[PDB]
Amino acid sequence: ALRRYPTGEERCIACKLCEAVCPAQAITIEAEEREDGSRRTTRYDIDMTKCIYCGF
Amino acid sequence: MDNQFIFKYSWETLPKKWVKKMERSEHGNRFDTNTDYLFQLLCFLKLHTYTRVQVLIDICGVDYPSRKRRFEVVYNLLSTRYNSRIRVQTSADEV
Amino acid sequence: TALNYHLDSPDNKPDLPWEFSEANQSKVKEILSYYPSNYKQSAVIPLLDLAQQQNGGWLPVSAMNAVAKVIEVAPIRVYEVATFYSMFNRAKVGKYHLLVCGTTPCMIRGSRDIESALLDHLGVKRGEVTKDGLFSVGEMECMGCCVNAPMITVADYSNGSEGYTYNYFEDVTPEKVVEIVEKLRKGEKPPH
Amino acid sequence: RSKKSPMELISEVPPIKVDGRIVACEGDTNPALGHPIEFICLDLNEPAICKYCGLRYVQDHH
Amino acid sequence: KRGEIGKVSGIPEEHLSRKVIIYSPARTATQSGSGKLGKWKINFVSTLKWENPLMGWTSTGDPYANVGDSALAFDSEEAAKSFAERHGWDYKVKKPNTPLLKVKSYSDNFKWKGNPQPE
Amino acid sequence: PYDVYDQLDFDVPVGTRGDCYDRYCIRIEEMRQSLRIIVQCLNQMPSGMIKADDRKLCPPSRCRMKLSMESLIHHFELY
Amino acid sequence: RNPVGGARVHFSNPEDAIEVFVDGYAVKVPKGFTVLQACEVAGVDIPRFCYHSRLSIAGNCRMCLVEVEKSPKPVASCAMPALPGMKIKTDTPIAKKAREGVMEFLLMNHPLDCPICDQGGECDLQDQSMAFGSDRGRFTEMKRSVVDKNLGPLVKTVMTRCIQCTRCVRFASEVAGVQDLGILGRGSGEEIGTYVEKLMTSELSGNVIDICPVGALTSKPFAFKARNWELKATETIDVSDAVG
Amino acid sequence: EKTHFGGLKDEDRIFTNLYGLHDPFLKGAMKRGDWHRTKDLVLKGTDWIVNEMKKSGLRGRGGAGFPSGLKWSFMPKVSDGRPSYLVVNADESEPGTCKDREIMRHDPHKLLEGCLIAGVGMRASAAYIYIRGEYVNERLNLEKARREAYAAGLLGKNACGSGYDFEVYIHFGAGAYICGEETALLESLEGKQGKPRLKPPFPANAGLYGCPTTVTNVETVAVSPTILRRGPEWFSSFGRKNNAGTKLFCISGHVNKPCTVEEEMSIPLKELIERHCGGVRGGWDNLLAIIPGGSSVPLIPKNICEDVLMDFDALKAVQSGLGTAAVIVMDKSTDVVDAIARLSYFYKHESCGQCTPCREGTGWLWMIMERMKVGNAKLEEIDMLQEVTKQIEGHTICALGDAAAWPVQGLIRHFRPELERRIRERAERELLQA
Ligand SMILES: Cc1cc2nc3c(=O)[nH]c(=O)nc-3n(C[C@H](O)[C@H](O)[C@H](O)COP(=O)(O)O)c2cc1C
Ligand code: SF4
Ligand code: SF4
Ligand code: SF4
Ligand code: SF4
Ligand code: FES
Ligand code: FES
Ligand SMILES: [Zn+2]
Repeated sequence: ALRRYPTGEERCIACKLCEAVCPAQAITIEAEEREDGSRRTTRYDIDMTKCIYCGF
Repeated sequence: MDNQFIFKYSWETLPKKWVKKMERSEHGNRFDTNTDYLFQLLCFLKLHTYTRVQVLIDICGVDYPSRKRRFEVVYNLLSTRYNSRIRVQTSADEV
Repeated sequence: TALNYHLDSPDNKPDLPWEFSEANQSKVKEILSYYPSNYKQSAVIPLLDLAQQQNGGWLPVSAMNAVAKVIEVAPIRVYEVATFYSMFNRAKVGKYHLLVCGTTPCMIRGSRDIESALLDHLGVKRGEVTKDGLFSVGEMECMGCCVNAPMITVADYSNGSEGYTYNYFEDVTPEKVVEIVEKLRKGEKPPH
Repeated sequence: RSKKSPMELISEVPPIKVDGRIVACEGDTNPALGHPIEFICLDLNEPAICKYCGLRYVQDHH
Repeated sequence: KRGEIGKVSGIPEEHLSRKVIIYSPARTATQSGSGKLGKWKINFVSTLKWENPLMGWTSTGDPYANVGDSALAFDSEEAAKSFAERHGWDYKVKKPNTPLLKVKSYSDNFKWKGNPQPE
Repeated sequence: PYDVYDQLDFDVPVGTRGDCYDRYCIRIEEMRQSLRIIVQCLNQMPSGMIKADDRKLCPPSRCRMKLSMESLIHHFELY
Repeated sequence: RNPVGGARVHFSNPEDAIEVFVDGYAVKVPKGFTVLQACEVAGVDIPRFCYHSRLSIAGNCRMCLVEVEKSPKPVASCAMPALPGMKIKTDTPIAKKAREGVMEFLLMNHPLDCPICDQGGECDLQDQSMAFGSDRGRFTEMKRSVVDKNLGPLVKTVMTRCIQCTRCVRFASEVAGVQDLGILGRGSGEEIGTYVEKLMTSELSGNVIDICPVGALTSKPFAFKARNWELKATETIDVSDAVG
Repeated sequence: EKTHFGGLKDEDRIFTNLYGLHDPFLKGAMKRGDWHRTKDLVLKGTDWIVNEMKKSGLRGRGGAGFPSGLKWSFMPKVSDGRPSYLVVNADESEPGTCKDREIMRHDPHKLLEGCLIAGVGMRASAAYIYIRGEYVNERLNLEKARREAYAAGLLGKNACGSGYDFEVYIHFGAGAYICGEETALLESLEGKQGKPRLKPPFPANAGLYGCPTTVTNVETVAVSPTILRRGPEWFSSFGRKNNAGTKLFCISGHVNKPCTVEEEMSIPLKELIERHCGGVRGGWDNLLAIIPGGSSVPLIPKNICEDVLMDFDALKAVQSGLGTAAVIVMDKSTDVVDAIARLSYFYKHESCGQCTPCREGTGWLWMIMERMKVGNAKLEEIDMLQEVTKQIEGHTICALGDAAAWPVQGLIRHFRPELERRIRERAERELLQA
């Protein structure tokens, strides 16, 4: 589950640590600078068939 | 029966030209022979009284695609009554 | 309010023309005639000080470019020099820019008392002029031996480069600072 | 609600007023549950946007 | 070609006719460390990749997509050449560029700048 | 013995005949000894930290990497 | 012992080649070749932040400090000319302590924005911090921050994470040829900008992205597009201009 | 004598009329003996002056102690085209010391002729005087004196009736403490940021404009007019084997009647403070602490301040050297932590932020001082403070980092129980108020 800030902004900053630490290589991330200015994810998907629920 | 005693004994007792090189370290004692005196070395290490290596744990294998002798098979051994480990390895080739 | 960046104001703009003076050309030539002709950049500090005196105590972006043109260097080589030093006021300042005692050799005898009076009585926020530009408050570094604790420094930018003076007053008192500020407002200079 | 995208939903949050020159933003009220602490030097005439949170800070007066 | 090891390696014969490039990867510009240098790699030209039209994933049909990157790192150019000729690959060696150490002392920022001769 | 097993007290069951029944008895006795070792470890449980500190192979505390620079660098370069 | 990166030492004349000892090892270097380059020939790699092989030599950031026996205090290997027969050694505990202290000072005011830094995977500061640097820093007070200026639509700047190594300033002064970037201010709180609202308008002005080690100066079009580790690097040539 | 190195008879002083007794422009200068027999002084070779400096035992004054003759000897003997300049460190930085402003106001021709003597000593070509920007009155007085000297003919082409020529220029800085450093001086005079350059390119090899130059203090060169006319033995037999020259002192602080007259440099602190400048405010009883020299000096407490001299060697042996020789006493009525914290803030204010250990270390020290001043720090913070000071010192480009690490180290080395008491009282208040 991707949680978000109480204000309403999504909490993910496209740091790609999760993509680079995932042993099963399930997570695929694509980032882009919004017209707002901050960095966010435009395509963050997880392959639940590859995922092993290891908590890394 | 420990690392150093076995090192002395196998340095003295072993006939030469068998072990091409040898190491002594806390990680493990090694006896790198020359891929032909392997049966003889293992037979001596199995039957000798002061080195009663009886059980062969596993036969490893490492692929080094940078040396002329590409492969390197590793023989892990264990002496039950002496409670010690010997790791004999060679250098192999693809043909 | 010390900033390292411009955010151009209507008062001072890069495109605003700025020359030294008709009479000041002699001073510029004299000060340039101290160093080898190829090393005309060595006069950046005296030229910046002269421009600051001529303008009124604050050095705008236009005068910086004029000095850079005079010494034939890139304009940023003058911005660097002006920003590095503590005697080049970059924001607008009043005619009689007052000053406060130094920190470590002066405050030993308890000189924090006077600056409270200066900022509180007949005063506005530090670095700000009055309704008209007459006085301002800034930080100042002691000349040396603080044999006399309370010391106020003023700069005479009222008369420009001709009447420019840099005087030091010792034994200042909440009443003495008063009488001196009305004396400066009247026009006659105080003794030191 | 879900009709508003987060980019258009954060913009309507009023900017925070800070008396000082720099304000440290830690995300949530509990420091351990938010983003790493970020010190932002708010000096311009525009609000300073926190790069993690997206929260904006405006300096009223010293 | 001496590609007899290709007959015994068990790899399909269609991949026994690939054209490879032997080269030493250069130091990255963004970082000043030289800890990844001195290593030679075989660069199979696996340039065939497309996009899965459901989730945007990158698909491949070439088994050598990242073999030369992830594994198969050689310590010398001659080792890579011998490996390529043994496995029968049309290797094309590319020489590495090396920085040249030029004399540069600190007391060079301070020169005469010349004498004020009339010009 | 690798971990703290010298401190712990337990017995090693050894069979007499190599038939399947003695292996079953040995496994039962091994379960008994494992229960004994669990009891001993529960009794002799010291306090202190759980992760190592000598080398840098352990993640920094999530309440520490959010206010320290070196800790965040270590977290990044480890994960 | 091959030189680091296989760098080829250039001898103008074999007669002029002084001999120095790095670590129980003699080596021949010609006139000049400051201590850092002598270690470069010897195969020992010295940490560096301000020193660049193509720009000038500046002694700030004090990271390349080494130890010379005939020296009361450690000297900067990036600016100390080679003398015949020194004892330039880096294994001493004093050199390790100096590097650890310098890195602690550098990371004292650095912001915690690694996960959002575009140079996260290839930053020179954190790579050297992991290798040459003590952990568990002691600083806990507020760290200085500076405002993000604007310069060019192709060089995205975040100066709150700038270590003042003046590498970009020296590049703009010497290689670029146009002097629009400079170091302003005095002491802790010196911003490195233009003081005006001009943009970096130079031909090869996009090279400040590569030279600047930390992620203060990064490319704007590539901002937040991908990480270092997920890019396949290939070595081709150019076709736009004739210089190839 | 040797049993006591003290006693000035009022004719053994060098800087006469330092109170503006007589007009120090041309007539007073001529009366006291300035510009007297200067023809033969500059016409008697060049190496004679260097030998005179070497054997007279002159020491570095108003800064790092260094033999002046040896430093002057480093200048090139034969010029390979590059002209030799002579810049005088007229910057009187580090407030609390005024030993140069008074000399400028009352003895301009002294230093002005000392510049010529030093220039002919080292085959110089021109002299640059770098006065502070906040010395406008002193700068105007000095340039007026220089204009009078130009009118007389003592400078310019054919200076003082000799074939050799000379030049003296006036340059004024803009108020930076770092600008007083021997190299940031050259950087600022070149017309750019006043950031010191590295050491191996010594100024004697490549200094101002890339030319071989030497930096000398104003009062170090102002004793050169009186080293030849009055001979070397007139002062060299006043002090120690290498410590002689009648160094000026500017006493200040919590002591009544702060005198500024010059004395023998081997004077005990007790005698100097109870003979010339009356006595310590409240007497010798309070005597919390004293700093021998300027504000860039390690602290010395009551225990070891007595029965030691103002000599470079012995003071260095008391791990507290002599700087500009202007002491500041500390009485029991003023806390020493606040004064040292203000010193640290002053160092933080003036650091030119070039090299890393000084740039952030001088701010870290200030934050630690602010925390520890009210006892907000813990007991273990003292060792970390020592380690921070050790990290700062020795790794910086110039000596300001050492000058910023020394006072805090001296405080935590001689006043550690005070910090512990503050920490303990803060802790007991914390545990008392719930
Ligand atoms: C940061 C710093 C500031 C200094 N400021 C001065 C100064 O203002 N006046 C001075 O005479 N020496 C100052 N010095 C000492 C200089 O090294 C000295 O002036 C110069 O080396 C000449 O030494 P000399 O008097 O033996 O000829 C300063 C040194 C440092 C490190
Ligand atoms: S990129 Fe992954 S690890 Fe980073 S913030 Fe987003 S979900 Fe978390
Ligand atoms: S510049 Fe380096 S240390 Fe700083 S935030 Fe970016 S990755 Fe981290
Ligand atoms: S912007 Fe980059 S290159 Fe320029 S001083 Fe800062 S870190 Fe160095
Ligand atoms: S130690 Fe401080 S004053 Fe000296 S060069 Fe370094 S930053 Fe500048
Ligand atoms: S000592 Fe008070 S102004 Fe400097
Ligand atoms: S790398 Fe040499 S001092 Fe910075
Ligand atoms: Zn935030």
